[PDB]
Parts: sequence; C-alpha cells; structure tokens
Amino acid sequence: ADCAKGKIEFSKYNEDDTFTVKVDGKEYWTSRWNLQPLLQSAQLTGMTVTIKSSTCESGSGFAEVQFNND
Amino acid sequence: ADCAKGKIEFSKYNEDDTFTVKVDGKEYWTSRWNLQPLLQSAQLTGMTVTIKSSTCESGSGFAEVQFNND
Amino acid sequence: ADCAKGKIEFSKYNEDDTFTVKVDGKEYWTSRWNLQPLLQSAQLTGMTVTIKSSTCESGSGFAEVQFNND
Amino acid sequence: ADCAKGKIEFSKYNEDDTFTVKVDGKEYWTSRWNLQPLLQSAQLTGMTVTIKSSTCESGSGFAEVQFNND
Amino acid sequence: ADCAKGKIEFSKYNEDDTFTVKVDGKEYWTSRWNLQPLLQSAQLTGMTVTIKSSTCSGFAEVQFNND
Amino acid sequence: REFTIDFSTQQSYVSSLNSIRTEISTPLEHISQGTTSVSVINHTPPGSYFAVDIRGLDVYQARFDHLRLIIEQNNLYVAGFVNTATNTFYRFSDFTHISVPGVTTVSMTTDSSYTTLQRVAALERSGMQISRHSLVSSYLALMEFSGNTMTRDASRAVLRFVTVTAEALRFRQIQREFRQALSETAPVYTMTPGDVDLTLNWGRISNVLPEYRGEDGVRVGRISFNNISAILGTVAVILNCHQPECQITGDRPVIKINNTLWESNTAAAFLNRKSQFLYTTGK
Repeated sequence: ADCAKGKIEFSKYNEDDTFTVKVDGKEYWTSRWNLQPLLQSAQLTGMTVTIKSSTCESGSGFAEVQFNND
Repeated sequence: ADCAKGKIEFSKYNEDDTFTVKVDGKEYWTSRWNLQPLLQSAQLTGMTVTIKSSTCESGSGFAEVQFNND
Repeated sequence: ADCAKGKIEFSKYNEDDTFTVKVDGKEYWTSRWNLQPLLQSAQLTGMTVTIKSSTCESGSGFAEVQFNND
Repeated sequence: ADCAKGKIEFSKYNEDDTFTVKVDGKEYWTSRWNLQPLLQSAQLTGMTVTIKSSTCESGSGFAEVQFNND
Repeated sequence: ADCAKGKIEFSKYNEDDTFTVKVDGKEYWTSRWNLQPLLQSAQLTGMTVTIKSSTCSGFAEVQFNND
Repeated sequence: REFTIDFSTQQSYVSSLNSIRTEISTPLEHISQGTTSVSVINHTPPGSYFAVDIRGLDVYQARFDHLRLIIEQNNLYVAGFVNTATNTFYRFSDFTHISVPGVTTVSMTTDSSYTTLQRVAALERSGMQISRHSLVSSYLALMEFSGNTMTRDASRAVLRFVTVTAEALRFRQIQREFRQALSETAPVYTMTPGDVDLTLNWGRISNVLPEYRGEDGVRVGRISFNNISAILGTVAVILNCHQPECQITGDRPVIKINNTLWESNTAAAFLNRKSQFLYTTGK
C-alpha cells in the first residue's frame, strides 16, 4: 500500500539499528542498511519520499521507498 | 550502449533489493549497492547521468553509468 | 531519556572507533558505525539532534539519536 | 608518478565495479570501492585531483589520488 | 596530544588503502576507512580538524569543528 | 493592491510583471543591474494579498476580462480566482486565512498543491503546453466553473495561469520562455523539467541567494548558476528569508566551496556517506 508521501519530519537511529522516519504524521522504520544515508539525504534536501508497505499504521516497517524531486 | 541520458527524475528502492532510477522518461534498475549513494547524490545535485548497458530495453538492469556535472 | 537536544558543537572520531558528539554542552559517544557520517553531516548543516541514553552525564554512551528539522 | 592533475571531467561506474574518472583529458580506473563516493564528491565540488600511478597511460589503473581545493 | 590543528590543506587516498591529510604544514595518515569520508567532508566544508595521537605517522583520533 | 497582467504582447506582459515586482519587492544589493534584479518580497503581515486582473488574452481587446487571481503576497501563492462577473472568489482549501472583502467567497475542498492540481487536471507540468489559445480556453473554463470542488478543466486552467503569472513573477526564465507564445507567430510554450525544478526549488533558492557576494557559482540542489547573468536570467523574485519555505532543516544557509556558494543541505546530503566498501558489504 501507499502509506505516506511527504517530507521527512524527523529521522531516528534506533537501539536495534533500524532507522525511523516520520512522514505525513506517521512513523515508519526500516532495517534496510542501504537506506540510512539515503533517507537522511532526503530529509536534508526536503525530498518528497513515498513509503510503501503492507501495513500503513504508524510504527509499521518498510523496505520500499521512492525519492522524488517534487 | 547509451540507454538514457539526463537528470534523475526519481529513484526508488524496492522490497526485492533493486534500485530503480528514471532518466529521460525510462526506468532502469541496479542491485549494485555501490550505485545507490552515487545515483542519489547525482539525483539531488542535478548531475547528468548516462545509463549504459549491453541492451537498453525498458526495465533493464544496469551496472554502468556515467556522471557529468553538466 | 532525552539527554541533550541541540546542535553538535564538535564531533570526534576516537581511537576505539567510537564517535563522540558534544550537544548542549555535554559529550556523548556512540559505537554505532553508521552514525558517524550522519552525525557529521548534521553537524555541518547545524541540524538539531536529540541524544537518547540511559545516563545523561557528559561522557555517557548512546545508541539512539533523533535528527530534527528545528 | 603524477599522471594527471585537474578537475574531474566525468566519472563512470563500470560493470566490473571499477570506477573511471577523466582528468586533464586522460581516463583512469580504480578498483578501490572507497574511492567512488570520494571522487564523486570531488567532482561535484570542483576539487583538483592528482592521479598518481606507476603507469600513466590513459586507460590505466590507479589507487592513489590527492584531493586539493582551490 | 594534539598533533595538529587547522584546515585540511590536502587529502590523499593511498595505494595501501590508508588516507593522508596535511594539516598545519604536517602530513598524517590513518588506516581507519570511515575517516576517509569524514576527513574529505571536513576538507570540503572548511572544518578545523585537530589530529590527536599518543605520538605525533599514523592517527586514529581527530576532532571536527565547524569554522 | 491590484495589478494588471496584460497578455496582449511580449512588451505588455513583461511590463506588467516588472511593475508588480517593483511594487512588491526590493532588489538584492549584490544581484542587481540597472532595474533588473533578484528582488526580495517586502514583508507584509500574514494573510496580505494582492489582486491580479488578467487582460489582453485577445490582443488589446476589452474582452475575456472577468478573471482575477488572488495572490498571497509573502509567498506569491495563488490563493484562488475571482469571477468578477459573478463576484465570486473560489478559494483553495489551504488559504482559509485569506479574506477578500466584497466578494462571495466559495471555500473549496481542493488544496492548491501542484500534486493535487496535477492529479485533478490529469496534466503533468513537465511537458505542459501553454499558448495564447490555451490561455483563452483556461479563462473560459474558469469562468464556467462553479461549486466547491475543482474540476479537471478548472485545474488545468489554474496550472496554466499560475505558471504564466506567479511562477513567471518568481522566475525571469519562465517569463522569457513563455512570452514567445504571445508573439504574432503564436508558438507554443512547453514547460520544461528545468522550469519545473526551478519552481520546486524556489524556497531553497530564496534562502541561498541573499548570501551571494559574487562567487563564481551557486549550487542549490539540482539548480546551478555559473555567473551573475545566469542568476539574473533565471531568478527575479525570492522569498524574504530574513517564511517556512526558507528552511528545510539545520540553520546554515550556505557553504562556500572552491568559490562556489553551495546550499549547505545539498553538500551535507552527499557528504553523509560512510566508507563505500563497508556500506556495500554491510547488507
């Protein structure tokens, strides 16, 4: 599902080494190591990211994310 | 062969560990993690990238890409 | 606990490969490798971070940090 | 020997996971993965790089490079 | 000890995968790979770096300050 | 405050835009030649707007003259459009703080984001065509529009009119490219990806250009300027960043690197990578 599309309001490095972003008022975590710099770069430049996951409730995990310029 | 040349319109990491970029209206993917920061930096700085591959069909994988400031 | 919230006043790479940041006048170290460039980029752009740890005295360790847009 | 000195004219990720830069009209490749983002940063920021190698023929390999600002 | 303090005058990736920086007229190298981006970033953004070491050759402690 | 944008000729159109800019903004000391500058919007209280009367869609004719745009002054956003024949202000949902006296205000369910407008319009800005003919069509669509929810044709009309008014006010590049469509040849203006990127980076540009002091270049995300003529040929009006659009994160507008003025956040976003071998092997 398309869970959230928006700018990253904050990011957090978690105790379990996963990485959380808050997008459109909801928090999503990912364990994908490749995504950590990319997500911070998106936060730094105000990229619109699209978080896709099988569940979209705040606190859901994700592995799929699109990085847009618009 | 030169498959696509232009700025990166969007990039996307997929649950299946592929990384898609869209260049000049065409989508290609790579699973080289080396290319994820390189491509995302190219996207956020407006580099012209040239996607190169033996064959250039849509949805093709790639692992050769040239980076130009202009 | 949220130990310190503010900009990174300095950062330091340590002999034991941990990484120290000074935030709100207190020093904190982390052994999370992936935090090293993320903190340095936060530092260079004046990003506010929130250090979270069991103990908040200067010299405490952390494994969790929030990158804010303040 | 100093093979080439100047700004990076283009960079290119190669299918064998090596990385080519063109400097002062000559092309060199490196198999050192750590150099890929560093060279990209240099290219983005207009650093003057000095390619150093025992073989300075264009198309040759390198694993030593100096980075200078203006 | 603070071996050197100042801006990075140049950096260099070496054939043995170490990394050299010149600071305040003196050259130092490190074998710690994660210091390679950290140092180059400091060089590009104009950070003051403080190279620290028991003997002031190689280093693996360095402080970064914005200018 | 009311202004006319007159589409009769390239002269009348550029004259209209220049007059608006002169009234609502002040040149940057370091990016100004003659009376052609990058200008900073003068501070107005929140909710302040100016009106733009659309004229000259039919060259020099007093017809097609019932469209007015309401523009929030501090950010140049189009808050909605007025049918002056019906005295009705159709106002986007993100502008409930914009109060216009004397008109019937219709509060719309539709917000003004480009994401929303492009979706409802079934029209992407990248590749969007604008001509005198499609501006007349857009005008008619907006005059026919009724109700609280934007239709496809009303949204297409707003995309076209916002591009040639507010976005052209911001960007001399868009002014220059679009104005060819007003000539007797009546060519088509096609909005480019570069045009779109400029509009999307307006806030970031606005935060960086006040720091410019004659550096050899300016880099703001995907946007690059190599000299003052490129700056002036591209940008005309920026936000006053001394608005929420001025800041993304952090507090450092710029870093000078090798005599280029970088948006600090752009540099940070490619200097936050760890060692490549460790990144790629740490799956």
